Amino acid sequence: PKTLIILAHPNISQSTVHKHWSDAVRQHTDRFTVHELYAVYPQGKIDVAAEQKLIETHDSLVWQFPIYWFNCPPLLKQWLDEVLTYGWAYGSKGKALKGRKIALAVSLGAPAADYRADGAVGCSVAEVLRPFELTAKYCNADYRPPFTFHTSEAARQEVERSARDYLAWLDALQ
Amino acid sequence: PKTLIILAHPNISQSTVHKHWSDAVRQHTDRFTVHELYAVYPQGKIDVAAEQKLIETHDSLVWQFPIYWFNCPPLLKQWLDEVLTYGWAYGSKGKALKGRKIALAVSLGAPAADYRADGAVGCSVAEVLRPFELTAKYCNADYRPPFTFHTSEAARQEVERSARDYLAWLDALQ
Ligand SMILES: Cc1cc2nc3c(=O)[nH]c(=O)nc-3n(C[C@H](O)[C@H](O)[C@H](O)COP(=O)(O)O)c2cc1C
Ligand SMILES: Cc1cc2nc3c(=O)[nH]c(=O)nc-3n(C[C@H](O)[C@H](O)[C@H](O)COP(=O)(O)O)c2cc1C
Repeated sequence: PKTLIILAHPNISQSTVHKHWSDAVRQHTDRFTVHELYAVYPQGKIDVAAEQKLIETHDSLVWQFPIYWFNCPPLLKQWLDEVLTYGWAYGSKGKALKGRKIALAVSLGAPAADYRADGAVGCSVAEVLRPFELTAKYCNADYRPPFTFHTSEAARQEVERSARDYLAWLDALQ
Repeated sequence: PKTLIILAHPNISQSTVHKHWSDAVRQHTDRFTVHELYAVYPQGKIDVAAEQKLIETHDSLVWQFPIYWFNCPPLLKQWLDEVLTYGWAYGSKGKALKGRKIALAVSLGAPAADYRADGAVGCSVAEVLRPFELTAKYCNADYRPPFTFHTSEAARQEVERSARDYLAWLDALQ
């Protein structure tokens, strides 16, 4: 099957990076499925059954989102809590993610130079994303290296380049 | 002023640890203010102005919540994104948290032995909570060591003891 992209962005219209990323991926619907949580669940009423079946019908799983306060948007956190249930994602009968490739595709609003021991943040991007790595590993998934991008003509071209790199990263994952 | 406790638990009624913690703190309303996000905002419509003013009228700030998927409950993440705005919590005019004591009070559903290099999780609790530490530090707050507890008669007594320790930790923070 194809790769399922769980895209969580509270306002993708005002988005530049994720909007470009989303557009690029929707050009190959036979290879990827862009699932926009905020668009599908504008009231936050996640359909667990629907979400789980979507994952089962796909192969690799990707969580795409902007890094807000060194974390994910709220709807993604809710998605994790309500979709990865005991008996499905983990626990005795829960093997839905066992051996499944899981990776993150994220954007950061600070320079990469900041996420270093000698940088303003003092921590690496990997240390920041640890919660999601632990989540995937807990469910016995095959956690893969994340796709990252740190955020106007030249700038616009760079974002376009990132979108192309994202596609390549996606294919590699497959 | 007193300490403001931002308590984020999606179902505190079915809670045992946080329910006991909350009850213990509400015994001293002249020292602490328990602000239950899910009870105050059952529809997720956070009143930013109200939240910010609440923090300004208090001294130390505490975020109390159960660790769900090595992270916080969704409403707390939303709270962080919507309340810590540019010009208030950070940025040129944003000094609302500057020098303010910020700490977390959390419960974990796995033994402490798991959160070690030689444990099932492979990471420490500190590495897990990093996102919140970075958030507080980014806003120039005085991040303090967190209060942690790893989760029936003897068990019930231990939870009661944890509630007492929480109070002591709270006073120390003050
Ligand atoms: C509430 C709020 C919190 C933010 N926190 C962070 C932060 O912790 N680290 C970071 O990399 N960027 C931070 N940002 C910036 C966004 O990551 C950046 O603007 C985003 O990648 C751009 O979105 P887009 O890619 O959809 O255009 C924050 C922005 C907002 C809006
Ligand atoms: C959706 C879901 C995800 C959970 N994830 C974790 C986990 O990452 N680490 C952990 O310490 N406990 C985990 N737990 C267990 C809770 O932390 C534990 O049951 C909680 O502290 C108990 O709540 P109470 O203290 O209000 O009684 C999870 C529970 C649920 C319900």
